This record gives sequence, C-alpha cells and structure tokens, in this order.
Amino acid sequence: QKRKLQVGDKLANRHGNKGVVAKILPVEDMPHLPDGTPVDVILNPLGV
Amino acid sequence: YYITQVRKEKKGAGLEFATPEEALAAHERGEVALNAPIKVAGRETSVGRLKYVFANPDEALLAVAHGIVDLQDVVTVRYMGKRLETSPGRILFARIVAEAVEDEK
Amino acid sequence: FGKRKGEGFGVDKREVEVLRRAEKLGLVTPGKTPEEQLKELFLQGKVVLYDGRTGEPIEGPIVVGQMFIMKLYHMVEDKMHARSTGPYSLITQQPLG
Amino acid sequence: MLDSKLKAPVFTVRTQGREYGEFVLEPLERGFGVTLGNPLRRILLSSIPGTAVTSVYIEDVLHEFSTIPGVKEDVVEIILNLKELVVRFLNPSLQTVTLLLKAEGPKEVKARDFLPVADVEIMNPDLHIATLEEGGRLNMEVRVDRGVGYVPAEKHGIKDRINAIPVDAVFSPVRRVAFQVEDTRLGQRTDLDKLTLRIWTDGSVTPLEALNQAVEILREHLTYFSNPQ
Amino acid sequence: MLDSKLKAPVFTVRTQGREYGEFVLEPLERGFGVTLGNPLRRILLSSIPGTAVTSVYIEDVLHEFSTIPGVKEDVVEIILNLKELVVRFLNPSLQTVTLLLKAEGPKEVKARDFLPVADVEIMNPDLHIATLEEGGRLNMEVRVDRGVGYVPAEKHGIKDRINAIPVDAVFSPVRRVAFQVEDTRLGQRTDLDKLTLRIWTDGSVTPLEALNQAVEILREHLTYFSNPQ
Repeated sequence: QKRKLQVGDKLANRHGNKGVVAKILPVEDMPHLPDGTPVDVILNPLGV
Repeated sequence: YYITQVRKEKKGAGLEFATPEEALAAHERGEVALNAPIKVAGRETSVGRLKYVFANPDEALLAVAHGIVDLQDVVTVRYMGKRLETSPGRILFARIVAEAVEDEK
Repeated sequence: FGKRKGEGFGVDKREVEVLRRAEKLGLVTPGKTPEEQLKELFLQGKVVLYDGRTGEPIEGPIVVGQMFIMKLYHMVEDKMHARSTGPYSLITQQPLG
Repeated sequence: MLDSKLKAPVFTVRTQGREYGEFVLEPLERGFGVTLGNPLRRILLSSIPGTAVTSVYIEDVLHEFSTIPGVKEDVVEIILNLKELVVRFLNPSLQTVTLLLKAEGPKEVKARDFLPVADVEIMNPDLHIATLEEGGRLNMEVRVDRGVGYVPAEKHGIKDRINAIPVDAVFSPVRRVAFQVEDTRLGQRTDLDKLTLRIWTDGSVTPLEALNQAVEILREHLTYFSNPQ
Repeated sequence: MLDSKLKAPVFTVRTQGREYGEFVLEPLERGFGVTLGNPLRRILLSSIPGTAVTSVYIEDVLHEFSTIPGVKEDVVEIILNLKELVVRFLNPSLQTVTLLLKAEGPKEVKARDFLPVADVEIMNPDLHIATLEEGGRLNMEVRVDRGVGYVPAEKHGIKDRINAIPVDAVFSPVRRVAFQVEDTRLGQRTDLDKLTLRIWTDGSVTPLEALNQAVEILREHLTYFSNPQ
C-alpha cells in the first residue's frame, strides 16, 4: 500500500528536530515569497 | 510579547526636550532629517511622541495599519481620562483582555 | 533579484515596509538603498515573506531555505487502537486483544 | 433552483442602529471566507471615503502647542477633540468646507455651536470642544475634507491661513472591521468556510450601506481588467 | 473620457505560449495592487478547472505495484510520469477522454505515441513514458478528465476495466502565481500601486483565460451579498 504524507505522520531533519504534521495547508494561503514560490513546510523557531 | 515591547534606536545629538521649545522644533526637524530617531533616549518624550498624538483608542491602530506607526513604537494616546504615553501593541493588548472579559475597567 | 531587475520590476510597498521595521530592528544598515539593503538582509539568510492569506508582508525578515527532511516509520502501535468490547483473559478477567 | 445553485450563500444580517452590523454568509468552498472578508476589510477602511478635520485656525494662536486664556483645554487637546468630530456633506460640489465658530464668555463650546452650512450637516452636535470661563475669546475656522484612509497632518500640510495648524486625517465612517471564518458542517463534506464580518460605523453611513459600497468598489475594480495592451 | 476615468487601469498583457503570461495594470490608488493580486492568486490556485490522468490500464498488469518485462520503468514510475502529462480538450462535450497507446520492441514510448483524438490535444508530446528493450509489449488505456483541485486516487476510485489502477488527480491548470506591487510615478502624487501578476499554466488553459475565470469567480461571489436575512 502507498502511504502518502498525512497529519498523523512524523518527520525530522538529521539534527534532531523531530515533529509531527499538525496541519496540511492549501498552497492557497501559506507563506509565499515575493516571486510566487511558496514554502513547503513552516518550522517553529521556539524549538531551536 | 513581541506585540507589547518598545524600541530604542540611535543617540547622537541632544536628548533634552523636557525643557526648550526650540528643543521640540529642532529635534523634530532633525528627526525628520537623519539625526534623531523616533525612539531616542530623551527623558520626557522622544520626538516619536512629539510627532504623533492619538485622540481615541482606535485612532492609534489605524495609523499602524496605514504604515505610520509600528506596533512596538512609542507613541502618546488618550484613554478614558489620561494622556498615556504607551505603545500601539501595548494599547492593543489592553483591548484583547478588555474584550475577552467586557468589564473593561 | 537579478532576474527580478531584468524581468521588469523593482521593490514593493511591502518590501520597503518590512525594511523600515528591519532597520528599526538592526538588521540593515540605515541609509542604504533598498536594493543594497535587501542584499544585506539576504546574506543574513532571511528574506521578506508575504502572508498568503492576506497578501500583506510578515513584519520582519524571515529565514527560508532548502532543508533536508526525512519521514519516520510508523510502528504497529501507531495504528491507533480503539476498543469497544472484545476478548478477555482466561485466568485474569481483564480485557485482552 | 435545487442542487448546487440553491446551495448558495445564505446572506444573513443582524444590525442594531447605524453603528454595528454583523453579516453572515455560508456555505463557501475552501478558504474563501478569507478570500472575501480580507479584501472587503481593506476596502471598508480605506475606500468608503469620508470626512475629517484637515486644518484649524484659532485667531490669536500661532503654534499648535499653545494655550488659550479662559480656555481650560490646550490647543493640542482641542485639535484632538476636533478629530472626533463627524460631519456629512450631501454632494461632490462640497470638496472642502470650512466650518466657522466663535463663542465668548462663560459658555461651553459644543459642535452644534458652529454656524450652519447649507449642504453640510453635523452628526456630532453634543461633542465637547471646550470650556470657556470669563473673558474667554475663542474664534476659529476648522477645515473639513472628503478623502480616504489616514493622512498624517505632516503629509498634507494645509495652508488656509499662515498661522493655522494642520490636523491628522481620519477619513472613514467605518470605525473597525472584523471577520471570522469558522467551519460549518453541510451534510456530505465537513470542510466548509463560514464568513461572518462585523462592521462598526460612526453613524454617518450604516454597516450594510458600507459593505455594499465596498463590494462595488471591488467589482468596479474587477472590470478594469478589460482592454489588453 | 479625459480626467479621473481616462486615468484608468492600463491593462497590458505579455504572453508567450499557453504556459506563461504576465499581466500589468496601473495606476491604482493606495494599497490596491495588493488588494487585488492576493485574492486573484488565492482563486487562481484553488478555483480554476483542468485536466489530469484519472485512471490507467496496462493489459497484462493487475496491480499498481507490478513490473512489466522489457520495460525498464515499473508500473508505479510510469503512472507517475502520466501525472506529468498535460492534455487539452476544446469543449464541454469532452468530459472523460480515454487516450490509447500501444508500442512494441526497441522503442522509447513518448506521449506523442498516443493515437490522436479529434477534439483532444497533447501539449506534452516529448514527455518520457517508458523505455522498451526487446519483446517489449506495452498496450494501455489512460483515462483523462476535467476537474478541479487535487483528488487522491483513493477518493474517486475509477472503474473502466476491473484490472485498472486509479491515479491521483492533478487538476489546477495553474502551476504558480506571483504578483508584484512596485511604485509608479504619475505626475502629481508619487504614492501609486502598480499591480503585475505573473501566471504559469500546464497548458490546459491559458494564463489569460485563467485570470478571466478567476475575476469572475470573485465577481460571482461579490453578488452573493444581495438578499439580507
């Protein structure tokens, strides 16, 4: 079975920032750069 | 937090408006120039308070939305019975709570 | 930003706006041109970002970039266990699955 | 109609007086309440053009930081109270109206004390301008204009009389805007946007009127996409 | 017209192909380029309709996780490359079009290898479907539909042939949106908003078309403020 990323899943960089997906946002409204390229994932600073 | 903090930028020329009237004018124009900031260490009122005075509560934030005053900037405002020298953000926090529970006072 | 120059346009009201708040912060050398300021601000690893929901900018430069990220395996426990009624141990009469 | 079109934005309204007015509208697809409320808000505050005190001239006063004898309030508190004044002219012919007022002695000066002007109306009569003691001489000319948004007194710098002092521009009958996008459940799919925007107004216009004007300005702007070049 | 109305949004367009299309419009009052570009953007990505591979049927293959002899790619990589395929039909009469393709032996299978269909066009000819070695037998039927947004293959579950396998729906014809609000100087006042929005598209529709559809969805929504309650 194919497992597409979902809210229950947990991803983490090689440094240790571990975390779970809490919301899949519509590309519609998430943080976008001046040129229309939007961001894929928004990491909280407080965990740093 | 970030919404209620106030800022302080550059102290170069005199910070004395407590007394001279030439002090209001000169440090207002010099501020308009590049020498005095909107948040300068000048006891009574940094020119940032000199420039903007807000009558009603709302008046304050509108200026913020239009790009006149950042939330963390030091400005003067007229609340219930006092002329209070408090920043936008701080004034806004006030409302959040004042609204959460309507017993404003 | 080079392509941005040639492609035909310059700087936003928004782009300048975040700059104002950025210099009052201390990220950009006051007095330089927005073009020059953004370079500075970029070198710092952060760039201007607009909300997306409102289209307004996010007061203060935010960092962004290519971060590698892996997905972690879901253990059998991950399978959220919800039980209404079911088996029961033979000697101890407490619920068993 | 019955299926997708009957399933249409149920425009519901709740308005008390001319100041407050809530407006609910649902169902909406994904992330549209936001797509609509936000623009309307931006319009509701800048575009519903309005009126505000743009300049003042006290006859004996030269600078804004002065105090008038027999007058409890100082120039700065009065020019502030004028920002509170809400007027209403009826037609374009009135771009800049100078309201005049002169009062002497033991009288309280309210906005109703301004000499009436033909096409102009003062919705803020009982507002408090000043408290005059004895030998209290206050004769002023307060300018009024029709504009949009907020304009610092520094930005315009009006010059009717050389000893006059500019005032900051508060141009909108709309006091504040607020919209919420809460989920609503409609049978099949749960993901649904419910847009409800609360509008406040000084009284000049009404929340409903405001909103309508708003949507129009947007519409009119959507048409400007007509002739390519 | 001559003064304020002739001074109107000069709609200028620049479009190459059906993918890219820049759209400039100025002058605009204060903070409107943002007021307009943002909503359009939100619309341009969520609201517009397109085309995407909704189902596939390899003749000897039963499940999606199989591998075909003489074929380097595996079923999963291929159904994936199909998602990359961009088609374009010309009229409503074409809701679901089944594209057919069969190739054998030492040939590379590209999208141009699909047998032509009357009212349908493939903008993605040179896309790579597979690499066939020898005795390489690949005969498939890939469905194509007109829809909106993203629809997981799980959600629709298409059933043309029992051994077929659904594919995830990638319907917004719009790849990416981008708008800039640079200052423009027009005679008297400098504060001016210049709105230019760059739109990209898979080819199904065109930037211009897209934009038009967009503004309409907005307009249609501004009318939903009609009947109070």
